[PDB]
Amino acid sequence: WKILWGLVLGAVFGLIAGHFGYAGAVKTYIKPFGDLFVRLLKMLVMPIVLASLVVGAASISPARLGRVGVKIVVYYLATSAMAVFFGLIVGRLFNVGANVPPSLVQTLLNIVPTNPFASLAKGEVLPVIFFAIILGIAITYLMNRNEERVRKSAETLLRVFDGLAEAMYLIVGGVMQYARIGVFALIAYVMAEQGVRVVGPLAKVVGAVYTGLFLQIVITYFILLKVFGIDPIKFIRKAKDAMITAFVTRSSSGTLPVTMRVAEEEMGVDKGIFSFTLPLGATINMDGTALYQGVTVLFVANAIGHPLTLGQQLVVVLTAVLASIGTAGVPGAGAIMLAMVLQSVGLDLTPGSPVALAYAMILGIDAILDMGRTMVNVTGDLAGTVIVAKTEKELDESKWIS
Amino acid sequence: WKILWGLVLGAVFGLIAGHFGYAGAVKTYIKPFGDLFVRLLKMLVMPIVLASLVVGAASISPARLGRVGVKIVVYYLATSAMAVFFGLIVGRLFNVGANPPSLVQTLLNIVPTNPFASLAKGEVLPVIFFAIILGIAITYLMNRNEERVRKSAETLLRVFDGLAEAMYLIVGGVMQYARIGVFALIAYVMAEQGVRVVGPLAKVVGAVYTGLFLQIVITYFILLKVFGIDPIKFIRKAKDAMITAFVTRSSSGTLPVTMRVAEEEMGVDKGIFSFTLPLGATINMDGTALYQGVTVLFVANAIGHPLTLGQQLVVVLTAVLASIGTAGVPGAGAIMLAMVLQSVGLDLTPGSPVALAYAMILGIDAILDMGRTMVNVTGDLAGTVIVAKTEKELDESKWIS
Amino acid sequence: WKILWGLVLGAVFGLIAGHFGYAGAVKTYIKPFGDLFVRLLKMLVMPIVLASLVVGAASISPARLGRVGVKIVVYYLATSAMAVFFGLIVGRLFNVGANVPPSLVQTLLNIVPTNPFASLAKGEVLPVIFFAIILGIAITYLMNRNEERVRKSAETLLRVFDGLAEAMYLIVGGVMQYARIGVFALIAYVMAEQGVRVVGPLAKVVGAVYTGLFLQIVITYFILLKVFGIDPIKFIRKAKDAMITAFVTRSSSGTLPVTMRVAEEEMGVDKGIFSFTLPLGATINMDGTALYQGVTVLFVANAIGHPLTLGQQLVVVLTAVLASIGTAGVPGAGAIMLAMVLQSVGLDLTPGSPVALAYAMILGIDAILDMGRTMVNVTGDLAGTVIVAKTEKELDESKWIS
Ligand SMILES: N[C@@H](CC(=O)O)C(=O)O
Ligand SMILES: N[C@@H](CC(=O)O)C(=O)O
Ligand SMILES: N[C@@H](CC(=O)O)C(=O)O
Repeated sequence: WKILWGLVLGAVFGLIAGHFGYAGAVKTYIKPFGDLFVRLLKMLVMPIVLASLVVGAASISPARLGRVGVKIVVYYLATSAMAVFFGLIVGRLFNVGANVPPSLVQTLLNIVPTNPFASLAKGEVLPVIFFAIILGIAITYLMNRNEERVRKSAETLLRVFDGLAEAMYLIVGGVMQYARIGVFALIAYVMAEQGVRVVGPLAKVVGAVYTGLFLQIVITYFILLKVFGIDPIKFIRKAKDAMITAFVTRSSSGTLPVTMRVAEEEMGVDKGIFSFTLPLGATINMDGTALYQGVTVLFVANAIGHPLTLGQQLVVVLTAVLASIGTAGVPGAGAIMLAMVLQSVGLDLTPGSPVALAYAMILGIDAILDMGRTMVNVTGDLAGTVIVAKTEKELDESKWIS
Repeated sequence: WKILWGLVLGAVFGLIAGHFGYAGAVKTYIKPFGDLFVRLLKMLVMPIVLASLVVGAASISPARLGRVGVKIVVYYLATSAMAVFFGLIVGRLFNVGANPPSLVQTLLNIVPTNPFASLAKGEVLPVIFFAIILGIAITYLMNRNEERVRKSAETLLRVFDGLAEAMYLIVGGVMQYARIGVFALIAYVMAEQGVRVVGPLAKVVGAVYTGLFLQIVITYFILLKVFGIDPIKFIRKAKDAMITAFVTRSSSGTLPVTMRVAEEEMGVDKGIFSFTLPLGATINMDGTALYQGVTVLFVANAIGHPLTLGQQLVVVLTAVLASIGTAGVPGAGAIMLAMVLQSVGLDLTPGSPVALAYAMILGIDAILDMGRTMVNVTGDLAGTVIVAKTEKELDESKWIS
Repeated sequence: WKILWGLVLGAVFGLIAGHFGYAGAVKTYIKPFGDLFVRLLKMLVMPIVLASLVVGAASISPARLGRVGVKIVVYYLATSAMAVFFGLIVGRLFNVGANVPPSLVQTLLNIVPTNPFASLAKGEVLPVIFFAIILGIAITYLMNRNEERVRKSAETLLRVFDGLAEAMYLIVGGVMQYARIGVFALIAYVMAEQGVRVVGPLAKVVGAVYTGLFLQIVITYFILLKVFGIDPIKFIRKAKDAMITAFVTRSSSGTLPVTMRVAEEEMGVDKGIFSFTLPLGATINMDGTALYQGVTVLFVANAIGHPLTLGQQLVVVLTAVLASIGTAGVPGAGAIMLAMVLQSVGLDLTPGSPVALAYAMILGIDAILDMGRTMVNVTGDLAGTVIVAKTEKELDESKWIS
């Protein structure tokens, strides 16, 4: 566990530097090695998505793809709704807040791109997913054609994407060799920057939020995994490279390459499931963001002395799940969509309003909460993949046996 | 003809909704299914162009490509010039109007500065130039004496060949949804502009649509019979692209289905239809030229300054010249119509009522965009069969009952 | 030498037209045939880079790639530093000037792209180089795998890039058939436009700068080439297509396709060296830009009567080499980065001081100096490739024997 050692050592180094006022030295000396690690992984996000979906979709019939697609969507929505429920529980238990819209139809239509090459250039995950899935379905239909020229043309096209997919998986393994320094550098800069703001009432928010994410892993991804027969301890131990990487990169879409490599080289999941459930889940399944939004909504409301009612806590659950899909896999994306959650309950943010000062207080520790959010936003993607794969008999039983 | 049934049923539904003031309900309930249909076809425009040109150009020698290229350009210019002539005839008969980019730089823009940027920016002409020479280079490498170069070129062509067949397969799947997309698209357009066609604007719509109907049956029915191609079979076979262009209102948008129809219903070799269709989708728009001819007289007659006989000839050259300028996007004919009006001297100013007549046309621009795109792709199909017949690339079995 | 004949004939035609005031006719009649030539070559820059690096890197083991990479960087920095030294010598000898910042760490991090498809769309050479090199390294590792499916998938992926590379090399040969008209048109317009501004003190700058570039070729690329055994006369004669093309296109990145074709079809250099040293050198190795900056810094200083001291001439050398990497392979890129060189020595540019007046005077003949700059910015890339190839035994001895 050398990678995990860097996270603990870097946090101590960041706290020591932050307490001694050495944040400036770390920002211009250590961080540049953390930024290189983020850029290396963010580079492989697009090639590993276009290649994996085409090979993954072409390896299974469209009938099984529909069953797998519907199955994971129910899990994604149920876990996201459960995550918001946990957020209200931990927020009320800790009593946070003591002192002191995009079109839904247009968002669905945006799944279908107007230019597949522009979506790759613009770094859009969902439009690429739609184009690559139907490309894989079209490829596997051409391989069943009676003509020999069409069959060989489709095989050559798939081999290019198959060779591209294996190339990216190989590069990720090389990149993670540098992760022992990238993880150490990333956590050191974040700890040094925000090692002081967590002093008073903001500390209760961090404690309440992090308690919810910890409970979410061991009550939602430990009970459901045991129901379907997957060992929870093995799942957490195997998926520690993506959990640590998401805990430093703070971008679920950013830590997509390593999540794909871990899900297939450590869990034995077929390419027809993990290649589809991971990128789609990286854009629509973020339980940590939903749980964080639940706590902060109560924190903002309790700061201005207008706590949510029992009925008001139910409408905010639906919006939090709805806003969860809206958030992208980029750092600091949960605070932007948190405004829509606050406006849903009626707490509009006005330039000098009290609800616009509690919002600024959250943004002070937004990065320290972004770390916990991304840690579980990819764990749910992995946990759902094993659950769906177990029901589809695509799990490799040898990989889960000591 | 289930697809054609949706167009007629949707028009009735749109007229009923528009007359009862239910345009708001259609815009937020029905249009979203039409927008999905447009996005599905617009997605396949770029992959179906890059893959088809490479395979199409590599399947024939460059000598035949030059003969085919020159042959269709003469047809494209002759039909466009004829289309403007029809527009003046129908405009004068109906008595409508009762109540600049560098040319050299445009030609230089055909050669891209970055092939990947052209694909990302959705440019058809720069992609055409790069893909044609890529296909020519590929077919030259396959004739090399070295074995490694020959296999490398074959693998590169098979990737584009597999990509081309994949897009053609996806189009067939998309057109299964066209029974709902066409119905939704025509319903929203009819509901939105079912009231503005009431008075003098109705005469413009009648005069313009008469010209496009006459253009199909006098230009694409006489020339097709001269070269031996049956006109009735051509119209019946190319009804999927005609209907799709009549709802999408974007010739570049309805390029995928036009390619699939031209090869799975007409038996045209990939070396002709893959080249003549995208190039024609950017430079051959007879409906736009015919529409511009009628509206120029309508604008002039509205302000009481009719064009003279000499003034009607200079406006013909500009209309053909402005026809190439228009892109395959909705509402692109009105933007370039300003250049046609300024050519004859009718500059648009906020003070003069010249801009007032221009604004009146924009009110029914979408209802005229539907007829324009309907023939802008028919001419691309009609020219392809004419060129293919002269090149003996037409499949005679596909044109025999 | 028909191509070289057009350059001489076009210069005479441009001078005659410029002297008679016929620059307007040439700009709207002749230049458009030169612009077509530039667009044709600029189109092939990206496909010839992505395809060549992948095939070049996969053809050799990563151990040899590191040795070649380090070897050429030392040559690139040594020649660039030598070029600035020559600029001060010719500038002081001619006595020019008689009358009258981007982050370094961020620039290095920008080598690793965040989206490989966006880098291709945005026309970035260095980010594409990094992605294509590791893609080639990953491909050659997959071909050594024990599995048969992975081996065939990697071979198919390489054959696509191999077929793409040979296609671009074939297109360049076709484009250079038109170069007899493109070179004539390009040089005619430039000569006609700036055939009058070279009259007085600006003529001394052109003479001093062009003397330095001529001396650089015959003292730096003629002594070092003879040391390693490569004939200097054969190198210049063979690499005359790229030298002339760079002398009209005025963009080293623009004249990358022909430089690649000349380096492999006339010098017998393996694809693992020239495909890597040329595009990297087209962005970081510009000796002509460095030599031009050295002369103009003294010219600007001497114009305002504040000549550089002996110590001040050494700090300006380091910045000129540092600013040399900053310049891109586009026309007029040396004047933009020349401001940083002037500010390094203390000569900040202000509208009031005549420092900007001397800078504006240089911009008047910037294009006539851009021609000489690009002529040697690609010669150094070619000269370094043969030197590195000779040490790696990848040079074809048959191509260098009459
Ligand atoms: N940065 C988080 C989203 C958030 O800000 O909540 C992620 O990528 O998962
Ligand atoms: N939208 C039309 C052009 C026009 O507006 O006339 C087309 O794509 O063909
Ligand atoms: N245009 C030159 C750079 C410069 O302006 O000095 C080149 O591409 O090499």
